[PDB]
Amino acid sequence: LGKLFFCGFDDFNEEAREVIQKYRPAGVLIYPGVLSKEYLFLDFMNFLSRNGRFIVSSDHEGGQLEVLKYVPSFPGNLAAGKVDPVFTGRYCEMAGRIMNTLGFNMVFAPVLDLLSLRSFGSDPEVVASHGMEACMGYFKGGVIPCIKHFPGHGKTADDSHYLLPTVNASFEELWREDLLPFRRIFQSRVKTAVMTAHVKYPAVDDLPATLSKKLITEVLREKLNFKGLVLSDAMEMKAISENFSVEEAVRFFIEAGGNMILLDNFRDLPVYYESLKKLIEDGSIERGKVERSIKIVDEYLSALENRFNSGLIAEVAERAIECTRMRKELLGREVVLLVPSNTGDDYDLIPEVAKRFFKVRDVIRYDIEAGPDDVDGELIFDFVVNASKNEQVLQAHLSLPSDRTIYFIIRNPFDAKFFPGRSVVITHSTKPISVYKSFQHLLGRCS
Amino acid sequence: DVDLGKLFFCGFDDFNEEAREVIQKYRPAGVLIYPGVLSKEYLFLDFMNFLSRNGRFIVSSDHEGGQLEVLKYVPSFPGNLAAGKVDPVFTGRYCEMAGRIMNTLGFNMVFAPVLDLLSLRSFGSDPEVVASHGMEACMGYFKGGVIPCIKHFPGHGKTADDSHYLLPTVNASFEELWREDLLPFRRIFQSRVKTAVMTAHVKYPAVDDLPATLSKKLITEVLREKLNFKGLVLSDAMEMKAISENFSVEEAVRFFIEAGGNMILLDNFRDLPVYYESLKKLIEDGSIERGKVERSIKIVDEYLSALENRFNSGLIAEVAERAIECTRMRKELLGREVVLLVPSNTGDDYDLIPEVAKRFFKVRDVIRYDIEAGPDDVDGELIFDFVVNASKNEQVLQAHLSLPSDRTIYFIIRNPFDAKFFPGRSVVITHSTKPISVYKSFQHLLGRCS
Repeated sequence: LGKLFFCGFDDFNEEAREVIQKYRPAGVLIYPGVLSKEYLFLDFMNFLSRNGRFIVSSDHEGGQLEVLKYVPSFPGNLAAGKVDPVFTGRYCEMAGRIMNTLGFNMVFAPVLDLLSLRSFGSDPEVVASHGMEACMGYFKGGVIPCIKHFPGHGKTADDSHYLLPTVNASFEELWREDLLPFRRIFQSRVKTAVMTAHVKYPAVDDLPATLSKKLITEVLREKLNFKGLVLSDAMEMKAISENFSVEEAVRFFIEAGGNMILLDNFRDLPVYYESLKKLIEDGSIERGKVERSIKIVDEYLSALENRFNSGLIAEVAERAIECTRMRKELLGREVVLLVPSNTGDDYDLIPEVAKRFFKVRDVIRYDIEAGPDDVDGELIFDFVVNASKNEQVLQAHLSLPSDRTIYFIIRNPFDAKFFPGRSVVITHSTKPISVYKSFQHLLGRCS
Repeated sequence: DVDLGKLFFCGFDDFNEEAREVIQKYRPAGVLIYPGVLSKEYLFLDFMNFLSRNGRFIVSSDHEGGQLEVLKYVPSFPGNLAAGKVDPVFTGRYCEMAGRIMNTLGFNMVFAPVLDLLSLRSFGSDPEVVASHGMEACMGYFKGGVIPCIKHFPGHGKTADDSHYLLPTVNASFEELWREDLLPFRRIFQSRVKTAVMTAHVKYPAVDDLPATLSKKLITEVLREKLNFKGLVLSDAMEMKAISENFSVEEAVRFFIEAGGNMILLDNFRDLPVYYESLKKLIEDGSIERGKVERSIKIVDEYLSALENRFNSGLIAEVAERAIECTRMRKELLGREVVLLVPSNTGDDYDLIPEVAKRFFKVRDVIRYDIEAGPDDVDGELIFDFVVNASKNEQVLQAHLSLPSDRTIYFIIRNPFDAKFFPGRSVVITHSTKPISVYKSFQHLLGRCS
């Protein structure tokens, strides 16, 4: 049943690994919380490559919403709308190719919402041609597009994160305008997923579209003949969470004909998960719908097997680390960090990475050409660079208390020769993922 | 003979009208893009767009992974030393990933892998380890869509000296170079991966007096004959002190080409005319055999043809270019000093507007205004109002409209509907807050809008 869930990860840690392993969500959305720390990102991809098949997605639309530094920044849908739609296709093929190479297999784009920066324009036809090119391009590049937000989010000024918005359009107006690019895309039979809008359409129905059996079954499934994968926008968003209970959102969305529940926080997965299981057991959710949902998800999952996973990098970092035997009991103490003064950016990043793994009492930035001034603490991490320049530098390093000092030889691994009888870790790299992996090793296999 | 540009590979630390002039005048076959361009994405994209329109080029970077990383698009790698500690397959996978990304951006060569022995950028001391990881690297880059360029022949590892500072020396005998430093090079040459070879600006006294780059013994007797490499051979950058403080330009050119070299690498496109003219002189006074220049041109053309690619990230530049709209502008106002009114901070885009404007206009001041308030009144010889949400209320819109209509240009960079609220005003619409779009709006302003 984890298959009816798509979880956003704003961090990656033992809690995230636990949730994923216990509930087996089928979908993974990676937030800037992870992407902005490249070591976390890479290690997350490696983890996912080892724990089954996932749909792996981002919100990298281009233009206004950009979260992947790996994709060149793009003017956005509004500028694209002004231009020959082939260009939109080329942009999405480029973007998709890059994403796919990293390990992504889905993107939550294009936006088909009409303009009344993230929109292709006012003209429904323009939005149709650019949205089709975008879905095709993304797909050609190696990523499944997800069009959003059905039936059209464009005619409200209000934001679904803040309140439940309202679009007053008649159904005939939605059909003629807001729904037209969605319709052209389904009629052209380009492979896509669909995301729903947390928006109320009062001239049509009471429920937000995410929760509306009329909007999802009668309009999307039957009138629009879309039989593919349907996702909620993130359920925790206030448009839903402040007007319906978790149980109500689960029931309505699934009864409405929805397939995957999008959570913006993986930690919320247990509540929602259990909620789903409960609603199935007391019969408030038709089992046939959950089964049809699971089948659709299994189709996409089988269809998405990527040959590419940038987590290979994490792997290299992991396997290039060497350690002497480490005393387990010292690892719970507070650490003083001795870090080469500012390859320099790598050094600047060491404290942040260390803080994930150990309590830190302070950070001392030493001059590599002098070596560390004398210091003491419960546990000392000396991040050794250029230890052998002369005897005075080397003895600056060797004077530290052998009993509670760990030498991380992060540049020239030959400096390791100069530390007999000492606790020594060799990383063969100054890069954050290598430091990260060296902490893992220290707490893990080295003790 | 209009093809002598094929014998040049030029580094670009900037992209500008001089760069287009040199490229169009000399037609160098090779383009190496430096951080001066790569760190300014609007520049990088506009350069790629320029390259797509001006013929076939070999386009390369120094993105090795590890210590030398210049492409933010490629995820960071621990580097060759860490890689050498691990199953070489992981090296092939990284280079395939990296190559796939590079090829998508529009690159078709990478100046990697380093096959120099360790005595961070090396796979290690053990020649066999270096050989297997180097082969994996070449195969990976190649699978990914980029032609590798192995370096630095015949091996740079056994010197403590740096070619940017002086001419280093490796004392190894040829029997030792053959057994060790050359083993990973030999491994690549015995495969069927297409590769280029870059020479080392290093002297091997037990073997020859000349830096390998300028050594007929090392490039013809060893590389062309003993090793049977018939592919593309490049110098390391000729301007480097190891060469330039010991040889004349004319000597560097003569020796390298007479040595069996094919492409001369310049680390500065602005050096292309001197070297270029030098080449021509040496060809006309017969100091360079025509047959060699011709074989060289043949080799470069074969490589060029091998690159038939569908990907160029310059399309982004193109989109940015075509989405710009402007009212007619008075050419005569454009040489004045500009006062910039920039939203206070998408936020990072606003921050970048001054840098971009400075390439195109003299800038007298930069004022950051509040979008919910609009600009305080100001005056200057030319005012650029970078308009965001002018329609919030009347007080904002009138903050914007108070500016002197005669010498204010309105850049409507978010909501293009604001354009309605500036009748009779000089107005430019970008449809984007992005640097490349702003860059293109300045170009259009100075170009087609006048």
